[PDB]
Order: sequence, then C-alpha cells, then structure tokens
Amino acid sequence: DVYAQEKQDFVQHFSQIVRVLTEMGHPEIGDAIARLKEVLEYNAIGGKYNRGLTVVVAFRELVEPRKQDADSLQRAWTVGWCVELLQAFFLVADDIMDSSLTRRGQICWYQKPGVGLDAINDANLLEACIYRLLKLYCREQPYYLNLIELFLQSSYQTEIGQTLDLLTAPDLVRFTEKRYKSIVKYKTAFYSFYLPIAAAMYMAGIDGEKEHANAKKILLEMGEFFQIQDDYLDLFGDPSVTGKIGTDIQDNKCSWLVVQCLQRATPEQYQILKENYGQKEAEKVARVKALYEELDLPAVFLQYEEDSYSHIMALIEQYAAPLPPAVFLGLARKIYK
Amino acid sequence: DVYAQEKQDFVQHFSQIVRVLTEMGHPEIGDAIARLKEVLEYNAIGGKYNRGLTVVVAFRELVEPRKQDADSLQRAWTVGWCVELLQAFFLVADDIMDSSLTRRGQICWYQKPGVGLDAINDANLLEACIYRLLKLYCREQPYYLNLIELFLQSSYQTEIGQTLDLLTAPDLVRFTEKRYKSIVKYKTAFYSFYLPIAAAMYMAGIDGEKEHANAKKILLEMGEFFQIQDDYLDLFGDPSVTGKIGTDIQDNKCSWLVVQCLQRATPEQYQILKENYGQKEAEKVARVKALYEELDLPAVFLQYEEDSYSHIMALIEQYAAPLPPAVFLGLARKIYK
Ligand SMILES: O=P(O)(O)C(Nc1ncnc2sc(-c3ccc(C4CC4)cc3)cc12)P(=O)(O)O
Ligand SMILES: O=P(O)(O)C(Nc1ncnc2sc(-c3ccc(C4CC4)cc3)cc12)P(=O)(O)O
Ligand SMILES: O=P(O)(O)C(Nc1ncnc2sc(-c3ccc(C4CC4)cc3)cc12)P(=O)(O)O
Ligand SMILES: O=P(O)(O)C(Nc1ncnc2sc(-c3ccc(C4CC4)cc3)cc12)P(=O)(O)O
Ligand SMILES: O=P(O)(O)C(Nc1ncnc2sc(-c3ccc(C4CC4)cc3)cc12)P(=O)(O)O
Ligand SMILES: O=P(O)(O)C(Nc1ncnc2sc(-c3ccc(C4CC4)cc3)cc12)P(=O)(O)O
Repeated sequence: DVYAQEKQDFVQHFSQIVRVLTEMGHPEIGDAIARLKEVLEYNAIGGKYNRGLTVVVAFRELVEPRKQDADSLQRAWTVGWCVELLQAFFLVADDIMDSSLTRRGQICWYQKPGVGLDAINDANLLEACIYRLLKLYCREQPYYLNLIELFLQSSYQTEIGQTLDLLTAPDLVRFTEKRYKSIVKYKTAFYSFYLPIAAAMYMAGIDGEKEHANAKKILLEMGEFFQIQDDYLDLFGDPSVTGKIGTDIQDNKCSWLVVQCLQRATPEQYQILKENYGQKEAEKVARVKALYEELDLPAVFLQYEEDSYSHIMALIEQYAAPLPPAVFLGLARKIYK
Repeated sequence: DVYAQEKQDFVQHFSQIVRVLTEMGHPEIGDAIARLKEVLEYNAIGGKYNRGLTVVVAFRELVEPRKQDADSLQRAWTVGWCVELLQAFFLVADDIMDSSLTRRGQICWYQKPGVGLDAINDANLLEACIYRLLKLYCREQPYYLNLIELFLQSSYQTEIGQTLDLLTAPDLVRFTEKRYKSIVKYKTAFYSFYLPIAAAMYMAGIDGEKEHANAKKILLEMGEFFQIQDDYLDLFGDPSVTGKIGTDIQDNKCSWLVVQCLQRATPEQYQILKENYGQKEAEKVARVKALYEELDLPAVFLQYEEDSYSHIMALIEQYAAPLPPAVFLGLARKIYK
C-alpha cells in the first residue's frame, strides 16, 4: 500500500513539526507556547491522516525521483501536516458548535476540564500554525505564495460550506439535492480532496489554471461520492467494520438518505418523517430507518455507486493528464470504506 | 484633524467592501453569502475605526502625492478595512469566550437570537475576508505577499497574547509586571499600533527590516502606554468623558493597577485584595478601589505618564527616520483619552 509505505516517516515528522513551533528566545510567552504544544498534541494526532498523507503520496508520484532530496521530502511532510492542522482547526471548532462530547475516541478538547470556550482561541492557533510552518519550510520556494493562497482559499470555502450547513439545519423543506450537493462541495470536498493534490501539484511546479481546474473537476466529484457513501454507511454500515456508530437521524443532518427519501415520499410518508427525524429514542430512529428501507434507498444507493464508478473512471480518463491516473486511483482506494 | 479629514471616504468605502465580498455567479451559496453580509454589517461597523484609519493617514503621509491615484487610495481604504475586519474577528470571538453581553453599544453578535456558537464560524469568515480583499485589490502589487505575511503574523501574535491572558486569568500570584507587559505586547500592541503603520509602510515601498524594526520599537512602546492608560481610566476615568464604565476589578483582569498594587502591598493588604477582587457587589469593588487610593496609585500613574512622555518623544526622535514624526505623533494624539 502506497500510503502504508509513506506513513511511519510522515507521523515521525510530527515530532519535528512540534519542536520547531515551540523551539524560547522570547522567554515570557513560554507558558503560552506550552499550551500550544498541548493543543497540537491532543488535536492533530489520532486520525487516519488520509489528507496529509495524500500530499506526500502525490508528491512522490508527481516529482521525478531525481528531485526528492531529503529537503523536498521534509517540505512534503510539513505541507501534509499543514493539511492535518487545517483539519484540526475545523474539528475543534465544529465540536464546540455542535456541542459534541467525543471525537477520534476521546473527549473533545473543549470538553476537557478547564478548556471550555478557550478552545476557540486554541482552534485559531492551529490555523495560525499552518502559515508559520509554510514560512519556516517553504518561504524560499517558488510555490510559496501558491500554497498560502490555496490554504486560505480552502479555509474560506470550508467556512462558507459550514455557513450553508448551519443555515440548512438550525425543517425538511430545506433538505434539497441542489443544497445537499452544495454543502458537500464547499464544506468537505474542496479541502479533503482538492487541497491535498493541489498542494502536491504546486510543489511539483504544476501551477497552471487548466491543470488545476482539471484535477479539481475529478476531485470534487470524488469528494461528493465519498460523502454520500459516508451518509449511507452511517445508517446501513456495520459499525464494527466502519468504526462509526451512526447518529445522523437523531442529530437531524442534511444527509443524502433524507434527501432521497424526501424526493420519493408520499404526503403521508413526509409526515412519518417529520414525526420521527431528530429524536433521542430508538423507537423513533427505527421508524425513520424502516421508512428508508420501505422506499428502497439501499437499491437507490447501489445504483448511485454503479453510475458513479463509470462517471469517475471516465473523468479520470479524460481529465487526469498530465497527472498519473494513480494519483486519483490511489486516493479512491484509500478512502473507500 | 487628519483622521476626521480621511474618515467620511473611509467609511463610505465599506459599502464597496461589502458589494465585492458578495457580488452570485455561483447561485446556491447565495444564502451563505447573505449571512456573510449580515455578519460584516453587524460586527465591522460602529467602532471609532482608529486602526483602519491609521492605515489611510499613514499612507497619505508616506507616499509622495504624485502616487495617490484614485486606485492607490481604494487600496489604502481596503487595507484599512482589512485591519477593521481583523479587529472584528478578534472581538466576536473574545465576546463568546468572556461570556460578554454587550459590545459597541449593542448586544454581542453571539448573544443575538439564533446566532449562538455559530458566531465561531462567523468570526472565522471575518478573518477569511481579509485575504479575499487583499487578493482582489492588491494581488498585482509588489507588496502583496508582505501584507499577507503581516496580517497572518499579526493574527498569530494576538492569539498567542490571548493564550497568555487566558492562562494568567483563569490567583494574584500570576499578576506580575513582566507578565502584564507581555500580554499587552502580544495581545493588543502588535495589531493595534504596529500592524496599521506597517501596512502603510509596505504599501509605500518601505519594506526594509531595519525600518520595520524601528517603527515597531516606537509603536509597541506606544501600545503599552495606551493600554496602561486604558487600565487606569477603567477605574479612575470619568465614564461620561471616556465612554467606558469600568468593570476590570469584578471581571478579575490582569490590570496595570492590580500589578502596581501587588508590588506595594503589605501582607495584610494582599489579603484585603485577595478578599475583594472579582466580586459582583459594589461594597467590595469600593474596598479594592479605596486600597488603590490608599497606596496612591494615581500619583504612581501620573509619574508613569510623565516618564512615558519623555521616553516616547525620545524614541520618535531617534527611531522615526526616515518616516515623518507626524505619523507617530498623529496616532498618539488620536488615541489619547
Ligand atoms: O473585553 P475587551 O474586548 O475590552 C478586552 N479584550 C481585548 N482587547 C483588545 N484586543 C484584544 S484581542 C483579543 C482576542 C480575543 C480572542 C481571540 C481569539 C480568536 C482567537 C484573539 C484575540 C481580545 C482583546 P479584555 O478586557 O478581555 O482584555
Ligand atoms: O464495497 P462493496 O464491494 O461491498 C459494495 N460496493 C459496490 N457494489 C456495487 N457497485 C459498486 S461501484 C463502487 C464504487 C467504488 C469506488 C468508487 C470511487 C471512484 C469513486 C466509485 C464506485 C462500489 C460498488 P457496497 O456494499 O458498498 O454496495
Ligand atoms: O462483492 P461483489 O463483487 O459481488 C459486489 N461488488 C461490486 N460489484 C460490481 N462492481 C464493483 S466495483 C467495486 C469496488 C469496490 C471498491 C473500490 C475501491 C478502489 C476504490 C472500487 C470498486 C465493488 C463492486 P457487491 O454485491 O458487494 O455490491
Ligand atoms: O460531526 P462531524 O465532524 O462528523 C461533521 N462535520 C464536518 N465534517 C467534515 N468536514 C468538516 S469541516 C467543518 C467545519 C466546522 C467548523 C468550522 C468553523 C471554523 C469556522 C469550519 C468547518 C465541519 C466538518 P457534520 O456531521 O457536522 O457534517
Ligand atoms: O490628560 P490630562 O492633560 O488631563 C493628564 N495628562 C497628563 N498629565 C501629566 N503628565 C502627562 S504626560 C502625558 C502623555 C501623553 C501622551 C503620551 C503619548 C506618547 C504616548 C505620553 C504621555 C499625559 C499627561 P491626566 O489627567 O491623564 O493625568
Ligand atoms: O492640564 P495641565 O496641563 O495642568 C496637566 N497636564 C499636563 N501636564 C504636563 N505635561 C503634560 S503633557 C500632556 C499631554 C496630553 C495629551 C497629549 C496627546 C498628544 C497625545 C499629549 C500630552 C498633558 C500634560 P494635568 O495636571 O492635567 O496632569
């Protein structure tokens, strides 16, 4: 596995990431820097690192091996960790706003004794660390500004996505397909799928607008597919297999499932849905599920997967050049659950 | 007044700022953009605009009038508003973290019905808008990257400052002068005093490290002075004159007053302080005040002002060149209350 190959080195680099972000020529910010260390250690560690690793895998596939000096790699690892820091920023903040209890098999940072709403500042520090790292490791590089702009834009797009999600889910009237597709695109797909390849692209000197537009077209369609899958597996997944015990229905999400359900429902079924969506009790969660089954949404999903395979293989056929197909295909394999 | 002269045009530009940040080639983010308009309108408007205006005043004092085309000015106004957007980001967030009720004579944004902790995202959008504006108005300019780095660094320094404030005020043991001075420097002085002049400097082609270090030396010392004044006036100000009804003691702040009080107190006075600092009731707030009076902290302040005048005039004498002294002196006059 091309990701398993890169992994150990990527994770070991985290140690260096931290050292450099904390190491006291100015003594009396010491205490704040110590808090910064704790924030990084708790929140940047424990994921699958798919997004950060994608930077490293893509880098290796896109830069001729004659230009993979010890130093270029340090940079690749660093930029990968920059993506992981972006993720951490979003998730610390998202947990506060959703009033979540747990994340990545542990108490959400803001819920830890004596953190609370101070986590808002902590989240912002994580974001800040992106640009500090980019400066320290890539200031002299020709792609420096490209990377700054890409990260800032990725942040902007994600935040806009979050705004749309927040407005959409404060009433099922609002849960349309055009709306669902739009949330997924801004809120997850840009920073999860486009950003990591795009970074690698810029680090490899592939900076053209067309090349970027082409990679983007593939990657946003991949990101939509993987989010829709995520929505399906939330309910009909086997949690021992996926790792997620679904709570989308209780949590009242604009999920792909509900959108499809809404499109198909008779007026009376709308009512059963209006009646049971977003409740604690299993009794009710089971009536929503049983409705999705009644409307045969798994078959609808299966069909969506089949269609979606053809479309995405075709997209890569057409739009991958002059990147290696394996960049796209390697990422698909890694994310698919 | 050089600020009153620039003001009407600066504030009128806000309209343009908004238009450009909202104007629907992508239709289905419409609703999110509408929310963005509301966030800007509520949170970026109603201050004195000292920091944003400083960019515009400094620009005019630093660029020869032959290079003050309609376009250079648009840019100056825009960059000024970028400082105002940074301020707004910090304050929306700070209000959430402090659990404040009011700001700028109105309900804090997060306290408005149906905003709540969604304000966290809103705060981040305000930050994002800085870099969108910088791109739209200054991408082709030679100082573009300088401005990106300055804003990102200003954010980093402020956040670090906030971390230090949060750690320092979660116990009077912690309220030392080295610590107080350090909070003020990172949390307020860099972005309130250095950032706006520095931006103008870069827009004028003054990009040298020495020149920046020199401006910085003056401006951080100015920022310390104005924060210490702010602390004094919180208690001994006349609120009808200043506009602030002080609540530093109740709110348990690391204020200059308490630091000085701590340095002077006998063991028994420490106890009266330990006993009354951070309470609701006036009875107790009056015993803290009466102690500061007992220890004659106003005289200590007066002396601090006198010393501080000589020092800062001397700093400008020595370090202002090749900037016009009036940049520094104009800002002092404007902020002094
Ligand atoms: O209550 P305030 O606003 O008068 C005052 N707060 C501030 N005054 C001046 N500048 C700043 S910058 C600042 C801050 C707050 C939150 C953040 C979070 C985004 C990370 C960053 C900076 C708070 C603050 P304080 O009495 O808590 O010291
Ligand atoms: O994962 P499987 O083999 O158990 C099964 N998967 C599929 N079954 C039938 N047709 C298809 S097409 C498909 C697929 C996989 C990857 C992609 C990636 C390019 C995005 C697109 C479609 C998975 C799949 P399901 O239990 O998720 O329904
Ligand atoms: O297990 P199978 O083959 O009988 C069948 N699976 C499939 N049938 C038809 N086409 C496909 S494509 C497919 C697949 C799964 C994972 C991937 C990962 C590289 C992304 C790609 C394609 C599974 C599958 P299903 O009855 O479990 O849905
Ligand atoms: O609960 P989760 O984390 O599984 C999920 N949230 C997310 N999943 C994937 N990507 C993202 S990016 C995102 C977000 C949250 C807060 C912000 C605030 C800083 C502005 C920005 C982005 C939330 C999120 P959802 O079930 O609320 O959709
Ligand atoms: O403002 P005033 O005239 O009523 C009086 N101000 C002063 N009185 C005596 N000495 C001084 S030195 C001083 C000053 C003003 C501006 C500065 C700016 C360069 C930072 C530094 C020191 C104000 C002042 P106070 O009521 O604040 O004590
Ligand atoms: O009103 P005053 O002159 O009798 C006396 N004020 C001063 N005495 C001696 N030196 C100075 S310098 C000073 C001042 C006030 C505002 C400024 C603003 C430009 C920043 C500068 C200097 C007021 C002052 P105070 O008894 O009110 O403290």
